[PDB]
Amino acid sequence: VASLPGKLADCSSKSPEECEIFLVEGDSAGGSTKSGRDSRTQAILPLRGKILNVILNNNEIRQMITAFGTGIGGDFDLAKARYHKIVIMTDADVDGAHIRTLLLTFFYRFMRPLIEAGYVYIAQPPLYKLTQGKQKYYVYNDRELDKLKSELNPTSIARYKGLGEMNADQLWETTMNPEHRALLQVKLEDMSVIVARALPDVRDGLKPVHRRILYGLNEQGMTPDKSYKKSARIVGDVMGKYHPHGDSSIYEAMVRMAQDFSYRYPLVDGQGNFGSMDGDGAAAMRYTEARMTKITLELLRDINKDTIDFIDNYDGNEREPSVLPARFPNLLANGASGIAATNIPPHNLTELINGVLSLSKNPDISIAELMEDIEGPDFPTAGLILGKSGIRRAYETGRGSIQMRSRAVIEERGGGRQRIVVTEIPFQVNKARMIEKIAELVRDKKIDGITDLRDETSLRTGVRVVIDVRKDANASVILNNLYKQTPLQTSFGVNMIALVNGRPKLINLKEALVHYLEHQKTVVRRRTQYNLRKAKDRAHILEGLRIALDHIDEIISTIRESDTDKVAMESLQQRFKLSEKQAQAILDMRLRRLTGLERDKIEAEYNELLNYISELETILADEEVLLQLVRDELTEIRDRFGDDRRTEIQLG
Amino acid sequence: VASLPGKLADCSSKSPEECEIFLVEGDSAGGSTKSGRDSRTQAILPLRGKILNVILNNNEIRQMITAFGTGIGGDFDLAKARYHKIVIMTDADVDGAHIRTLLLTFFYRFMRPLIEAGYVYIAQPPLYKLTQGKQKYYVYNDRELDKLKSELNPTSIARYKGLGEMNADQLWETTMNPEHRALLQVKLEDMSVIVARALPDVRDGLKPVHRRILYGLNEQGMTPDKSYKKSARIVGDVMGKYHPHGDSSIYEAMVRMAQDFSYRYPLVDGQGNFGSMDGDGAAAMRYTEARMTKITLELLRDINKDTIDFIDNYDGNEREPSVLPARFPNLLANGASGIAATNIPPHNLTELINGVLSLSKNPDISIAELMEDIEGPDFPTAGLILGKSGIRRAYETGRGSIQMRSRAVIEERGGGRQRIVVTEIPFQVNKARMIEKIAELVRDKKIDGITDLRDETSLRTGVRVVIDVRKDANASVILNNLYKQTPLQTSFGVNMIALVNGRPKLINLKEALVHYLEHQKTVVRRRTQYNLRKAKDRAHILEGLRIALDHIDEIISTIRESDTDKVAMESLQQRFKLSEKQAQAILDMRLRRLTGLERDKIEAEYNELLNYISELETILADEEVLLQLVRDELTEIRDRFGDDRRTEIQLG
Repeated sequence: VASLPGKLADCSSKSPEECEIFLVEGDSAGGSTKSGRDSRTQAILPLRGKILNVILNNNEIRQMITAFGTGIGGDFDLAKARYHKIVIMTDADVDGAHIRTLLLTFFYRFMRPLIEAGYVYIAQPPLYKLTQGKQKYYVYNDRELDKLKSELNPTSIARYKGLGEMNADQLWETTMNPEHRALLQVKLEDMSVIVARALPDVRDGLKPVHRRILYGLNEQGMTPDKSYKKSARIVGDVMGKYHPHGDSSIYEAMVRMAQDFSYRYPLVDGQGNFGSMDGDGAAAMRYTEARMTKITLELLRDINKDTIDFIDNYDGNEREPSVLPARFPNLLANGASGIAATNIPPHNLTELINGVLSLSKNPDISIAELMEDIEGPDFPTAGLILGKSGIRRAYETGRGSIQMRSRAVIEERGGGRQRIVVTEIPFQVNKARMIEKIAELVRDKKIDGITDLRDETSLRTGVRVVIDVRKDANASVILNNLYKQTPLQTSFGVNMIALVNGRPKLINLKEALVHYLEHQKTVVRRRTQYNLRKAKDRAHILEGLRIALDHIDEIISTIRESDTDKVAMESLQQRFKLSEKQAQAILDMRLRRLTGLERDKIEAEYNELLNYISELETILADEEVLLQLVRDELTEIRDRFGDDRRTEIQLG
Repeated sequence: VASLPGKLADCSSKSPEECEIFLVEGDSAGGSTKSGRDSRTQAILPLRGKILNVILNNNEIRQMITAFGTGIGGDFDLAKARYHKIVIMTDADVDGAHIRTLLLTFFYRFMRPLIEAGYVYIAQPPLYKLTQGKQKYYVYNDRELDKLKSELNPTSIARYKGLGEMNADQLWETTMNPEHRALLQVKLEDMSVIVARALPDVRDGLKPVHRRILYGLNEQGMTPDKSYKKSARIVGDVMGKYHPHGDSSIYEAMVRMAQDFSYRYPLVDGQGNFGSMDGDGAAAMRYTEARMTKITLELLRDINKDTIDFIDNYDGNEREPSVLPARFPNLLANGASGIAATNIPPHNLTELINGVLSLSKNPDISIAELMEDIEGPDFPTAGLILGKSGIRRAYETGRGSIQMRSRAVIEERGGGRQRIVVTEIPFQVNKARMIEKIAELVRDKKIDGITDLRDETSLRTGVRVVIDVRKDANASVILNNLYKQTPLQTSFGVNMIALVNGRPKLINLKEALVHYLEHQKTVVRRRTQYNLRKAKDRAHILEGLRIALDHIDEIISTIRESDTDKVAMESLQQRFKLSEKQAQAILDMRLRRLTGLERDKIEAEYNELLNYISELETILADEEVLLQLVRDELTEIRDRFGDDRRTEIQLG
């Protein structure tokens, strides 16, 4: 029969009219769909999702076809075989509508009249569960959520994202039960978190995996001045608190911020094997060790002085930075790439910072004068850029291809023979892979005069790729031909996209720098506001302890007579006119605070503290004094972390 | 030439005598070996390890051969081609000597005289790094460690386990540098953590992944009475603190303690999709939720009252239980299996506990009377066991195969036709996989009379596998034949191995129960000792506050005059004859403790506390009273968690 024994979940009823078949993603909801359903009349085909990747008749699709009845133009019949309803059931997120599109598109091609008869439904899982206690809620779209929330008689906001979040009987009751359910008929043919979780933030130049990694290292106090911890310690922390995906994705990101050759200003300081340019992998996370770099402390300075807004983590049990204070221009400094739609090259910290300071002095500076500071990108991997034309367009429109060329010299080697010697290569270029191509060319006859080819590259000798040229051969020519047909020259395709005000923008150089400096103003100002506010609160406490201490006799006295902590309280406010807070601070004071030299510690603290409040108001009172702060602090970062440029930009 | 461009790391020197080649595992140490080495004379072949799994000429081996020179009997020459030394370099652990064996064994087969000439060396990485500060240590075997430690003039114990733990220049200096290095020549042909990390502990019946999972849930306060948390939260915690391996291994274990059908007494209470009997997987860990079960609290009760020894986690930054107090017989209750060498079936909590209590009353009870309580295994999945012969041997020797048979009935279905109806199946049996086999038999002609076959199994209807038999056919026969040739009957192979006193033992029933009850005695006694010791300490403090409070006037007085916290201290011990601890408790007392009704809270606390100390000594004073405790507490667990037996053991 049409049964697929062991891949289909068969139903007892035999007339199609009655029967329905759910196409659900295996790992997603398979088991749970199979238990919750009504096996009198409901069938389940849990589809392998990884075989349904990017012919179209694959072992899985073959099952869909043999399960229904029908076929194509060869045996078409809708009046053939079972399931008068086919219900597509997939997750809300990226990999779950990816399948929904693929299942629809297919149907449209081979099973045209399944839609014409309208046997195909999409399922409608709940969308929100709202909480207080014994009063949780199932809602199915946003407009229903305004409705039921604005209603709640005595007065937790959780978005359903995957079907596996749901128990069976809940899947039954909400999504499949002919009674409560509510599906959807299909009629027409075949974006957010994909982007959110992909582009950097213009402000601290990080993507979510990175921010959370760096945040976690901070939250764990893995500072540069304390010993290494095994990477598994960072990865697990991040995985469980902020990034609920494979460790593999997290570790990879962390590894990469730790590579001298990937990052112009490495964010993680790792010990052990972190892979290579040839693309060797890092060793097991339980083996390599890692901590913050000194420079990263700068990415995180002041994060606790209320300078960035924190947001809920993915389950609402933690809090994470929507951004980092990032007190050096990280987006531009270490750049951003990845796999897919942004591409921004690295740059000199010195250059950048000056480039910032020169804006902070004149708001309407054009890329022109900005470029007098920022000559161009500067790669960790060094090497040569070809002109200022690629750079200029990329700084002006935010798009331009830069030509990177390796560093190569021609050396003699006696007996009239010659040698090509590659000291450094272009950024992101897999060296191994290039070596294998140069060699391939030799094999085929596509290039002529290579007698040998060695990758001597080692720590103590840096990059050394060595090409031996025969006697009967010019090397200077062979060299240009290598550029022409090997990664030895590679273009960098500039595409300065990034998150501005939440949404993705394509920024130019200047715009990138402007958005950064405004975030430093924001950050130093918010800091100042926090320090002030934290200082006043403490001084209001000190006001209170002084009063308390000067009159301890009396203080103890009223307390001793007072029956409960509560009457004590009000009895302190009436008698010493202390505020609620001072009264409580007093009550919570410990007898050890009564010793001789402590009273003075207190006066001396209040006295300096009053001055602190002073100079803080002095900053907030005047915006120029506050901007000088931003310049000063940035100048210092520059002096302590600025380095020589590594990449030569030549001209003609 | 013999160069492998892009897979070999070529060396500049050309005479073999000089040259050496390191065979190192890619992901393990590849990148780091390649940087640290001396590329004048050292070559690196980083081998793919997953292709070197369990022909023997594979793409990787082909490289080894083409890299050296030589071959087999076809072109043999040791005087051919480069590398007069081949250095095998692999990890210390399981997957790293696995490769070392495979590389040796191979050599022995195809490259016999490589060893005869002794070109093959094994490398000797350091083994320990000892710490204090600027004084860390590289040692190469245990005997050197006694030597250098027992020596240290002013007076951290870390075992090196993977090469990726090491930086390049360290790998260079310690392991590869002709100078310091020190290798090994090979001459002869081709166990601990594999076991440690595999068998349960007889005591709480857990393996390491499980204990750490359960421990973590406790350390995170994920109790039954607080809401679910996404599994990613447990997995990440465990991964980073205690189990530095893939999340995948951890999640799988956690998922399994949450399945009604896998665990007779589920340890995790999950919400969402946790897979099925047909072997559907759980949904993404960021989607499913989980917490402790009520029963698991029992596995963890008293863990903080110093009842088990804690040990360092894998990096020495955390502490974990070497065992759990486990106040119900978990090993035997939920059993232990896995993939590879132990196999113990589940059992009735009621039975077990009685079975324990009956021992706790007579030490020399034989399996005989023990079995009057514990009739046999009891599977979550229910069904039928075939006799007491399988059970008896397994309880006596610790080995015996038990015959599990599904629950099947034959029902009429009118018009003279019949039906086989499978309500429950044998334990661990993949239902889907069985369905696919029963069907396969029908396809081939190997079995006769099946007209249909359905897996109606659903939540609301439990297991329902339905086999339709034709008119011209006997079903009672067809049924026996199904047992004969399908998982419908499956044997359970009993093999009661477990960790006793650290090392693995094969225990029998009685021995298993004895070791448990002794651990409960240990656990209730240690608890009692902790309560006592914690009670005395607090009473010694209360002794002090009373003195302090009765004379507050004087107390405040001496404190007020005393110049520093230190003189305050000694001035309190001289004047009120308080002990160091009482003096400090006093100094740390807060003024709010001086109110009216607080003095009495203190007297009343001391007074009940004195009684507590009383009854605690009363327990430790007499071992029978302490054993009754163990019986009482176990009786209660039994009453609140005991359930009806699910699996029928028939006889003849």
